[PDB]
Amino acid sequence: GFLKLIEIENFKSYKGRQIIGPFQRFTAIIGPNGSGKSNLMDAISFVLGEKTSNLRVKTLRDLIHGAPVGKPAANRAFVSMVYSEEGAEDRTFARVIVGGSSEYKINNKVVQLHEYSEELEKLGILIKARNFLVFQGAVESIAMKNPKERTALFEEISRSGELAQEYDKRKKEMVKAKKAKQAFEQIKKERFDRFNACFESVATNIDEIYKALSRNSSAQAFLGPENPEEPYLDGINYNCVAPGKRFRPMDNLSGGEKTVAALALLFAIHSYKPAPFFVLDQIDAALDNTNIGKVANYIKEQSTCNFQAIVISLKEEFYTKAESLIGVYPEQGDCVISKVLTFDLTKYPD
Amino acid sequence: GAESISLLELCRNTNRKQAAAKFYSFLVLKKQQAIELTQEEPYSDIIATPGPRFHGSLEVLFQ
Repeated sequence: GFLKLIEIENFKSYKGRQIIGPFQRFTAIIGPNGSGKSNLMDAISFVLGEKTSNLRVKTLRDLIHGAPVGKPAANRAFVSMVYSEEGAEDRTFARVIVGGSSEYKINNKVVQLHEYSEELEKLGILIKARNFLVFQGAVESIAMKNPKERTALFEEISRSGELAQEYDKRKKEMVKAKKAKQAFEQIKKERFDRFNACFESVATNIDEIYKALSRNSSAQAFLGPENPEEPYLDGINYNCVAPGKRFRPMDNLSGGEKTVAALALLFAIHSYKPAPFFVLDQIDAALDNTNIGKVANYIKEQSTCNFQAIVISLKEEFYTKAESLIGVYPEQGDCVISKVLTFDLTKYPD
Repeated sequence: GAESISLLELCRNTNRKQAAAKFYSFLVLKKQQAIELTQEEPYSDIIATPGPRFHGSLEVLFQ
């Protein structure tokens, strides 16, 4: 499972027809301050089916290069992705802007969005959950979550939170024919099971993730509900044995160890419904020299087996661990123009 | 033609960090218009030629 190559024509700052990549197991997108790096992330969201309203433009045609300043470069634009799967031939997923409509194609076969997303979902790519993407600030956001805020996060990702209405509604019918109880225990078990189908997987994985991020067997990490019988009703506790430290809660961890533990939680949650590739947008922003190389090598190790890593990074200590660099640079022009270079880092020692 | 510097030649005997730093300098110098860039195919050599905001020696610029 491998995003091999992205092709772009006239999409936001990527003027003209450009080839992005090929991508390697661990590829870093880098470059000086400019619009191009974040436009490439939007290109990936776009080709995986993201709604216009989630791409910070008001109209689909606003994604065509130059259309913001009333000079679109064409009536068409596109992003395509070549996707490779072991044992299968390559498939190209393309989304073309044709006037005001999208046109979706799998190997130049025109399909509706429903079928396009169905085929991506069979690959583990979930546009509704954005499982393939870690946005800026996601580490700092997860580090700030309290036990009850984690529970709501688990209620959402597990689709148990959509049973919260029928839950206390059947409890209402039960508080007042000793059979509405069994109707309530019925919906109680369904919410519990959907919750634990997700949560027990996440809780199982987090220890090994925390160990690999810490590069230390002495580290360990524990997830568990305050309310084991009905986890969704109360908070989720998160305790770590940080290397060379006592067994402590997360919300009491040292500033640097805390981000590593938030990272372990972040990754453990994505381990639940993982994508075959992971676009990490400045996931190293909250890192410092305590933990930058450890996390970079974790990504490096994970990239060989568990997921293709595509990282957008401003920090050399992080991105010099990638196999490939895609450098983004600006061209002078009417509007911002982005172009890319590719650089093979594996040719150099260290 | 004009003076031209090969990034892959510049990176002989460098480690990953130094090689990445030279690659990044091409992006910065192109942004500053001190050079122009050409790459023929993905992962082929990257060639820097003069840009309009630098008139010195490219060889000296990348020493």
